[PDB]
Amino acid sequence: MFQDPQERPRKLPQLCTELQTTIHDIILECVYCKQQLLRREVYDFAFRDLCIVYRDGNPYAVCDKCLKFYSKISEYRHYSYSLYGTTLEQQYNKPLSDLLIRCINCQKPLSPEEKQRHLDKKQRFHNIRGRWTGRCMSCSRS
Amino acid sequence: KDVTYLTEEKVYEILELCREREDYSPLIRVIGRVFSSAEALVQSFVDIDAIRRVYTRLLSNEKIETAFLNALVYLSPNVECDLTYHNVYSRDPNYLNLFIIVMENRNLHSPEYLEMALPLFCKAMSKLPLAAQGKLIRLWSKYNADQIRRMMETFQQLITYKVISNEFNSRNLVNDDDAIVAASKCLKMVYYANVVGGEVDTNHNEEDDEEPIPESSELTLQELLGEERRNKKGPRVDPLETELGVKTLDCRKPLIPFEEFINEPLNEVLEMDKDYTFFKVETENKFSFMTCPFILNAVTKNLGLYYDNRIRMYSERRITVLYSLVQGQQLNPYLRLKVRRDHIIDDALVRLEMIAMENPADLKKQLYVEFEGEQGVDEGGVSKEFFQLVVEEIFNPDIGMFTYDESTKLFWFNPSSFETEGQFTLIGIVLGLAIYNNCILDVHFPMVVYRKLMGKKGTFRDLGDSHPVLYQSLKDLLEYEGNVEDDMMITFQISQTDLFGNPMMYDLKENGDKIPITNENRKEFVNLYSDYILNKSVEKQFKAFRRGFHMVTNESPLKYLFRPEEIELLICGSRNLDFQALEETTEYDGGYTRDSVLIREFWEIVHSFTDEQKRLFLQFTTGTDRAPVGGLGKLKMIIAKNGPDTERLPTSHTCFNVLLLPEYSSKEKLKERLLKAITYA
Ligand SMILES: [Zn+2]
Ligand SMILES: [Zn+2]
Repeated sequence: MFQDPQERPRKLPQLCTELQTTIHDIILECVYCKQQLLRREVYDFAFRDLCIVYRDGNPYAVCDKCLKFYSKISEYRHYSYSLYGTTLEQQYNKPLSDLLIRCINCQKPLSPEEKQRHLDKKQRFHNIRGRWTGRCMSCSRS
Repeated sequence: KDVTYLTEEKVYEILELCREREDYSPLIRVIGRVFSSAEALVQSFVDIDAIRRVYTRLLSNEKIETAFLNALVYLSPNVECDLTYHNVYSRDPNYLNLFIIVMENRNLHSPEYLEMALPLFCKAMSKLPLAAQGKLIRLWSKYNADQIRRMMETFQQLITYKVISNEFNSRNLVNDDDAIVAASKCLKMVYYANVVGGEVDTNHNEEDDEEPIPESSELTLQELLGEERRNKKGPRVDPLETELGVKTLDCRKPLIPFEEFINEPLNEVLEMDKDYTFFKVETENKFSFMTCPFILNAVTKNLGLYYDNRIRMYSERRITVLYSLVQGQQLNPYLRLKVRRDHIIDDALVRLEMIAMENPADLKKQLYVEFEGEQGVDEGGVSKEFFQLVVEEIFNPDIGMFTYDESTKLFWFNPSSFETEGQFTLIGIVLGLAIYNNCILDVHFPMVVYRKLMGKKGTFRDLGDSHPVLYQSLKDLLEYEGNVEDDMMITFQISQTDLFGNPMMYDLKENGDKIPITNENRKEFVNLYSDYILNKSVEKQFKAFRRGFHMVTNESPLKYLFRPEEIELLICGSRNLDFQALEETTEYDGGYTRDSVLIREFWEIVHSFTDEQKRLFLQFTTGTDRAPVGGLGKLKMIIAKNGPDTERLPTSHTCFNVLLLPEYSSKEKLKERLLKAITYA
């Protein structure tokens, strides 16, 4: 059981080993709809570097539809300001390569290649509730 | 006698020779061949006083003045290249010397410089890297007030000159002019020098930023990310504030009043919707004056904030629609309050608290009020009436929440209030909603309250408004030169009146009745007593009030754009009463027109009124004796004909600013009836 608030695994791979099971074996519920994830979604949850949410010692993930939906709502709600990558580097005194930026549509962390694309196409990065976001390749093409 | 760098002594060599040969062209050759070179200047010296002596000697000759000007025009465009492409300052931190040398020239503000030389120099200077600006600003903060005034004036004249000289319109924005933008960035540099040069109190006055927890949805998304404990991130902070380590809010008293940095001509020309856009979305080719808030007047700022509020209200409306499309749930796009006239405080509390607990984001919707039993569309008049009722009810001494001072006519928190922290939260929320809906409220708080709302504790100096009887007494105690312990016999214990009039003894320090106040500890006692009266006596109530206010303003640019003195203006409105502007915007109904004899006589009378009669007239017609943000011209007063000549007094509808005026037969009768109405109301 994961009824200890502090000492339960956070990332799906860890939960796999903690339950002596593999990503190919495990079945999980989405934290909003409590519907079961498709295996494709489970993989993507691992790829998106997201955290397991726990209620009463039970683990929950998030499916694709819910994640996109709530992310889009959060964009509409806590948008702050948009900067160019160059400007952003100066505000944070670090190169964009190193700065933590996620996909605004699907939370997937952005690769330095995608970060470069933002600089190449003179596109801005959006601050939402104090965290920075951009658009990954799979969301700038749709 | 060619030389690569210059000094006072080297200059003197030529002063004498030029006088002796009755010539100036050699010295002009020299000065030109010097000051056209950035390197020569950077290498020449920091020797402020030498520079000052040199200028005081050289600028005495007209021929040499034109040479300085002509050298500066040549110098600056090259310096811009050095800073933009070669990062020269990162190779030689002495490069800043150049700008220090030039700025000590006293004649930069004469028109000859304003037309070309100073603009170019501003373009160069405004490109300095932040660390260099920080070095320069820290130096300027040691200058005399008149010198800050001179530098401020030097750029103010330039911004004024360029705004007046160029035709700006909705296609040619002030935001597209490099000269004004560069000048503004320079002026910003001066502004922070003024801030840092003032009195700054950072170690005894900070209060914690209390943020309302977001709705469960955003919480779950924050939990799904690694942000469970990272709820506190602050608003958009100015890079210079970061580099200097001092906020605009930290300076208790500047060298030059912040109001003098407001450039009214600029404010008359600036289009705020576009500026706010550029503030929100960074574009490489356009600037935003909101990044330079010191230059904007309260009207212009409020219009920016109003765009923020409206854009958010509209975003919440979009979210409402999106929720309805994906999950079928029907949410109200407005903050619809329904209340009973006999229970306004209770109904408003329960509703606003259920809303704050179920969804703290709802408080950011557009306010819409409905009195249970009444029928009308809330175009703001019903809301205004609701605010009047709430404010009147909350300040009634029978509720015991506030104490009213007859002397200052200001309200202050009752330390002895048993009432629940709910009511204090309600009044806090109401203030927030008023700013959010641009409605002036007849609330009368001393400056300390707006400082505490911004997160600064009230200091001894703030008692000067809230408790004059107290402030004066404490000031007297500080000014006394005898043995405080033997002469005043006061201890670290004070007396406070309960609701029932009983004197409650409060110990400022443990067993305070046994601890005497001595000359060495009196300043500490004053700090503690001030801290008790301004904080520790009301802290229970005030903390609730402040929470209520932040529930509406937590994400607003308010903390960045405004100061305590400007918050007051947003909530209560201005004390300046321009009746010419009121005449220009007044509308007429019932068959009156601007060309009606009675209307012309009305304006002759009203212009001849005293300021007190004018305040009474506004109170009568509008429900407040203050003018909205931007003056009386923003008040859409309507003079509506209330029948032919009669013995009746005029009447008013304060919720819509309508004056019901009979068509009197004479100017004297109009004056006498109007004076009587406004005096006896
Ligand atoms: Zn789901
Ligand atoms: Zn994506």
